[PDB]
Amino acid sequence: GTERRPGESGAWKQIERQRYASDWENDPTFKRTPKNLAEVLDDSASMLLLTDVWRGMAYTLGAFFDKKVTIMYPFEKGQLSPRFRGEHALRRYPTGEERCIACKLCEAICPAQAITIEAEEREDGSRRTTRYDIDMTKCIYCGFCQEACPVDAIVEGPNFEFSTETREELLYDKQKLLENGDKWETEIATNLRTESLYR
Amino acid sequence: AKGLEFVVSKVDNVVNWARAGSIWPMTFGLACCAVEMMHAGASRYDLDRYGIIFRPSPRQSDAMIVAGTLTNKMAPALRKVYDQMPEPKWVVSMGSCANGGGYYHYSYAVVRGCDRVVPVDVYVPGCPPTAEGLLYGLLQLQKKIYRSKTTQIWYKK
Amino acid sequence: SLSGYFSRLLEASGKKSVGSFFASWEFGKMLVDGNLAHNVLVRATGAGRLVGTDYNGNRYYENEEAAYGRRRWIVYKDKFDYNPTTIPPEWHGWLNYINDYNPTNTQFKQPTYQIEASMTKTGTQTCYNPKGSWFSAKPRNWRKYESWTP
Amino acid sequence: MIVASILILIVPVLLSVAMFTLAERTVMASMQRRFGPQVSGISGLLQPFWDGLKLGVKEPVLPDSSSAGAFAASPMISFVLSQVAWVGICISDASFQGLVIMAISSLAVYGVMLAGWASNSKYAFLGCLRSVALMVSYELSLGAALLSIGLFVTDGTGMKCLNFAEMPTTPQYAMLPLCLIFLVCILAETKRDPFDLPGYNVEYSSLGFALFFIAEYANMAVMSAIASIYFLGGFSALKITALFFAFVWTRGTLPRYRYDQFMRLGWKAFLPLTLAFFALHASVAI
Amino acid sequence: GWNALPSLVIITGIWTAGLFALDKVQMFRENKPAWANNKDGWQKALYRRDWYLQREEETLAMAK
Amino acid sequence: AKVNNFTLNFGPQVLRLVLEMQGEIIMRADPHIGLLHRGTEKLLEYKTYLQGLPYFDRLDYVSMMCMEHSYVLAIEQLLNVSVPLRGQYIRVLFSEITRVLNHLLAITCHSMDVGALTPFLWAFEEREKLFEFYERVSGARMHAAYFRVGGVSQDLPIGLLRDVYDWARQFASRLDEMEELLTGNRIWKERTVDVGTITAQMAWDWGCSGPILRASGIDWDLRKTQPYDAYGKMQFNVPIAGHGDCYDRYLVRLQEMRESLRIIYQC
Amino acid sequence: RLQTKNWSFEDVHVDFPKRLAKLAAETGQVQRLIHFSDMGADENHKSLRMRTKAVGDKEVLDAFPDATIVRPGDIVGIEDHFYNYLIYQLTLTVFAPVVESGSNKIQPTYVLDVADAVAALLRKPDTAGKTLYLGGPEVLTMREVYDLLLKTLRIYRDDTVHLPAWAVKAMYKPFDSVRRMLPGLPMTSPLATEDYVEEMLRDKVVPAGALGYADLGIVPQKVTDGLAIEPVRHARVGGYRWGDMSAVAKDIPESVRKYYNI
Amino acid sequence: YNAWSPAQRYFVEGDHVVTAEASRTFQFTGLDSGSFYPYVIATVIATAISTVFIVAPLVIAPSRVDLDKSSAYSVSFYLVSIMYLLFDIEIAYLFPYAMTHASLPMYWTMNLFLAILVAGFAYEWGMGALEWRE
Ligand SMILES: COC1=C(OC)C(=O)C(C/C=C(\C)CC/C=C(\C)CC/C=C(\C)CC/C=C(\C)CCC=C(C)C)=C(C)C1=O
Ligand code: SF4
Ligand code: SF4
Ligand code: SF4
Repeated sequence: GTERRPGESGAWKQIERQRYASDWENDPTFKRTPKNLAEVLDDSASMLLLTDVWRGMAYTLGAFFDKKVTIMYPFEKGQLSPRFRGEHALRRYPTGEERCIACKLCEAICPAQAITIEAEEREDGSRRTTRYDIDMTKCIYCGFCQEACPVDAIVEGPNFEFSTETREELLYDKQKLLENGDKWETEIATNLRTESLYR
Repeated sequence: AKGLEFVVSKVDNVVNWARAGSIWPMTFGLACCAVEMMHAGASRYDLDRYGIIFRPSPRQSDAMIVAGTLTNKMAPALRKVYDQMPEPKWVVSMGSCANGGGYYHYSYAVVRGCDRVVPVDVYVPGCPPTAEGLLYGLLQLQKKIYRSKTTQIWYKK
Repeated sequence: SLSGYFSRLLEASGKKSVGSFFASWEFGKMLVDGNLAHNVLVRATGAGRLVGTDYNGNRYYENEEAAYGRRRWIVYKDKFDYNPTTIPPEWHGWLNYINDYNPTNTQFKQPTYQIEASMTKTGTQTCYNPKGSWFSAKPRNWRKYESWTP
Repeated sequence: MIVASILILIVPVLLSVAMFTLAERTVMASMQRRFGPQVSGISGLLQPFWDGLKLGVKEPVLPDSSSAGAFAASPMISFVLSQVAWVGICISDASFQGLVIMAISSLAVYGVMLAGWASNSKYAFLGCLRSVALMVSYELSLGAALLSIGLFVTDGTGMKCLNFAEMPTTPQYAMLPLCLIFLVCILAETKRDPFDLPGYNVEYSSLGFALFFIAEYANMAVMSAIASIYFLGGFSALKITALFFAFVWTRGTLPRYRYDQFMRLGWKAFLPLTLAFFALHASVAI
Repeated sequence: GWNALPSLVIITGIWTAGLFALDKVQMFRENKPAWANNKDGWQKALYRRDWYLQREEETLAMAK
Repeated sequence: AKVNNFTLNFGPQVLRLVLEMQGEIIMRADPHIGLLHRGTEKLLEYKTYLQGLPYFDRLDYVSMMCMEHSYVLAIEQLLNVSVPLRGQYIRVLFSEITRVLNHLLAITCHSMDVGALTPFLWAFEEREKLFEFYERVSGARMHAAYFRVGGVSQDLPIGLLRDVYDWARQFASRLDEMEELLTGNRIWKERTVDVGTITAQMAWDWGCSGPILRASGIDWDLRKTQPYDAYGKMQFNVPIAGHGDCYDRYLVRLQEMRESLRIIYQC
Repeated sequence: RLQTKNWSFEDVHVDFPKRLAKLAAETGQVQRLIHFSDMGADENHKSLRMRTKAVGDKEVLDAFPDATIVRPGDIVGIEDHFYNYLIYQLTLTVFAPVVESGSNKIQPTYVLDVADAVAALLRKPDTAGKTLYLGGPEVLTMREVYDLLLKTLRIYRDDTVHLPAWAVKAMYKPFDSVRRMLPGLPMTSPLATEDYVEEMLRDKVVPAGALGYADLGIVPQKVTDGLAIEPVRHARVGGYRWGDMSAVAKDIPESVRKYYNI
Repeated sequence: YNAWSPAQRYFVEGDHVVTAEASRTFQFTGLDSGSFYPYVIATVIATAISTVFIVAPLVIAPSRVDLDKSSAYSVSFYLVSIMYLLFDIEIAYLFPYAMTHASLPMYWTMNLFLAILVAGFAYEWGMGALEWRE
């Protein structure tokens, strides 16, 4: 219970105040003085012989005999959604041509300035990138680049397990991002078949 | 010669099994990433299941997890606490802020990566990384500890 | 039935007999790795059914009477160096509870450029490196102009 | 034969200390709806051994501003006193065995105070005095409890003693409140919850630290055996496990006191209660 | 939980086996299952007399 | 006598404190801050309004969408933008989910600092459930960037309200089993009762707000006095205590979790 | 510094520098080869390591003709092998042997000055093919070094004893005939060998007319006092510490004295 | 210890008793009742074990020299220590009482002893000396 007692007061000014004045008897949140013998025995069985520790002990012993919420990683996984923002990746058309057309919108929206793009025209006249870098140690994983892209070229895929031993392994260039897309293409397409109803 | 080299290789196997299965890290809960590290220690992921005990003092610490951004005001304190850990020790950089400055990379007050102050063994990416991603990074650090061969190197000196 | 337990143990471990199972190095690592020990000996031998197998050899199981978020699990074929980066993307969303699709009930569209999933190469010298790195076949000087050579 | 008996005693003490610290982790985990150590060996059964071997190949930090001898001597003194107290439990026939173990446990204060004097930390000096004050304050209630216990311990020839083999083999139902006070005094001596506010081994690494924790868990086992002898009708394996489970159970479910709070508890509650119970039992024993 | 059962069983088994072995060793040393009893001055006098008379019986046996 | 103060340095490891004591009694406390000052106010001048929005998730990173809310409302007022009804309801619902997450962490971290370890481990699994609710609508467990100028970023996926109702159906039981370990326990009371008392005049003079202000007997809730989005339609109570205690703040925070559950059910 | 059953002095000081100089000259793009040897290196030295070092210097200058040979004295630093073993000899031992009168002269130098010397060599093209001797601005004897360490450590009991060289070699002989057939043991001093005794019977200074720090434009730092002696001041009895700090705190402001509790 | 006189050996003559005593096994039921000798051997053995624990990481562990690794990371105690001293002396006095089968005048003498104890203790309680506010 939330009731107070003279003596259980954590400080000194209130401890000095409760033992020299009866101002605590006016306050309604205090427990009143016992009036007869049975109330004195109830108060003493509260203070001595504990019984407030025992309720918490009974609860924790019930929890000892209860079910557990631990998953056995990496044999068992957690739960995520198709909107999950993981490792960045670059995508292709089903023919095998890149979707990206070097519009530089994802580079403009990036609040971390984690994208660096250079481009010129390809030998068949197409508008394609020559450099597409993502500093993964500068990235904030917001997904704004995914929102800004008008051709669904850059995505954040469903991969979260990509920790490395050197920091140079986390400065992605264009070739590695295309390799990530070629790895994760079927899962990305399955996710985007649901998330295109909302976006 | 063949027998003693076999014994020395098994001494490395047992020592690496002990050191990877008894990592006691030190918490630098600087920022956002500390909450995901708390979630890693909680009942769902249970870092204590893998032998990980968080320790308050650097003298009993086997590893350092930098979980959050490092400022210019905090860098000498982090360096001093790193220097007080005994060998062998490892450093795990967690999240974009500790990895490379992250979202505060162009600020007047932030160290662009904890690499610039301490050497780092395993980098975990994200802002924040999930607790499960931090488990992946710690299992990778265990894999790095497994490939060490200390008594074999000492035997051939 | 203990015969059911041993049949489940042999189909999960991939061995041919209990003598071949207990005399293997996989059982030797299961004496020193308890995570693998629990996964093979308790979870894979319990209530549940086999769903499918990927091209890396990992087996996938499910149990609908379990708690939520503990219904699905994997038995890795690599017993000594098991890693979640060997799970193909057509099993990744099933095992991470993102969708309810796997190859046993869904025909995925396979692009002609698809690279199969394999274990990570970090920590070795065959990892990814940028083009200006020392470990590249030919390091780049990224100058944006041409110098005059007499 | 004495050296052989002592080594055959020493082996299960250290094996039991390793298994106690594992069982504390796992029972504390099960109360919190998780698992605890399972990966490190099958069912996690190698985790204390890999902790010990990890600390074995760990670098010993010897600070070059302290006195090296007292710094080395403090965990050695703690460990030696724990082992000697176990020998007094099992390889003695003395008349005042409980007084012997009380004298040994009164010596255990020195490791804390030598660690406080040796290491040049500002708050190690601050916390060692608090921990010593707590142990010193609850030793008196332990002594008065021993006075109440010894009023009824008589051997066959009629001599009153504190010999453990002469203690009765039935639980002492007449001394239930004194048993509860004894258990909370054990909790206070081992600096466990709810008295874990003071730490003193902040500068120790590797096997000096390991010696500190082996001494702490062995002292907990000593006090558990003493309580089972005095109140539970004998020393047994089941009683050791049950009392350890009770201590971990209390550590799972309770918060800790402030320094002045447990000082007021030990000097205004436990000491007058044990002395009043001694006077009542002396009145009964006439 | 089920994970806490093996360590708690092992503590009991360790203490049971260790106490059994220590009991057998000290029983071999003392040859009577009351060596740990309290002894006063009369009982100490009786044991010391018994030891010396046993030595005397051994000395007198190697003379016939 | 002429007793000088004994001073103490309290933790580089991100609060630094310089105390002064006259024995066992503190006479002064001076917090030294700026160990996490990353200059986000300067960096926001170099961003567009959409670019600078994810800075706000990283201010109070226990309560993210509530930090987003005020920045979005400030932009919307100057733009003279109206938010549609469903977006206002979604904003209120996720603001209350955010408040539940923050209060779970605050109470259990407080009780762990005092010494009780189990309520932390009990409450963080509920925190994991609410993180799954964040991730299913934004793809991020913490830094959602969900609230935007004029509404929210995406619609609610089909099947979210079903699961939020299934969590809210058992959350009161979780809060109940949380209070069995702390509320009627004498050690927690002896640590918290009459510690750090704040009166109303000191609360307003020192710019206080939130559950501190309600534990000193002040009826002031911004969701009832200056309402925003659809908070004026919501029916809930303001909890009031009158000692200004740590214990009273703990009770007010638990009741505020109950009231947030009530608003969640109404939404 | 010590021989092992897997590695001898010729393998490290002779064979590897020769093959390194050959493979360096094979590439064609290596413009500079900086090889490090010792100040006391001499082909007519009784100590084996000095002799193998001088032989390898000759092989390096033969195979790579523009390689620079650098010969510094004793190098002081936080992780050095000069003051650290001397402090481990003054403490942690019952007695510290000193070879003869301890009147052999040395010229110790600071590690940061050697690091600056490498960059100054890489700047100056004339230093290719030369040999440089790196020594500090003070010439000291071993007795003076021991006295400086005993004064700096604040030890009030001289535990050193001066011994004839045959007695020191007789002490170090049992742990030198067993140095092979052993993989190398931790905490073995490099001063517990006969080669150190032979080095102590000779001067190790900069020769007259040699190229030194001054030809590189470097004024070397003092080794006996200043920043170089600060690490050994941390190992004194009790601790480094400031002092009473009250004579100068007289006109210090208000919050500072209370902050330091003065 | 070995007996040095015929009276100490119960007047048993010969040389077999002298050698048999000097080479005897320790026995609590022979010549070594209540002996406290295993307490010394336990101290020696445990000191050996803890010394081996101290010395071993100086051989088989890595080590690096650093100047920062070798650096640092009320009157109520007087009350407690002196009060504990006096109360421990009083409990030591009370222990010979509890080890006797005491008669009634012994009981009343002991209660006078305890009364003087608790009167001084209650005076220090009433003057507010067991309130550890400072
Ligand atoms: C929350 O509480 C806890 C802590 O915080 C207070 C801890 O710190 C630790 C971690 C610390 C540990 C385990 C150190 C103390 C125990 C040790 C060193 C184990 C002692 C075991 C021994 C001596 C037997 C092992 C040796 C053998 C078998 C010999 C091997 C020999 C050969 C193979 C030849 C734990 C587990 C813990 O729960
Ligand atoms: S997710 Fe955010 S930080 Fe990463 S590239 Fe896209 S906009 Fe930049
Ligand atoms: S990835 Fe998309 S937004 Fe970025 S440059 Fe290419 S087409 Fe434009
Ligand atoms: S990386 Fe992101 S989540 Fe982690 S501390 Fe920095 S801003 Fe917070």
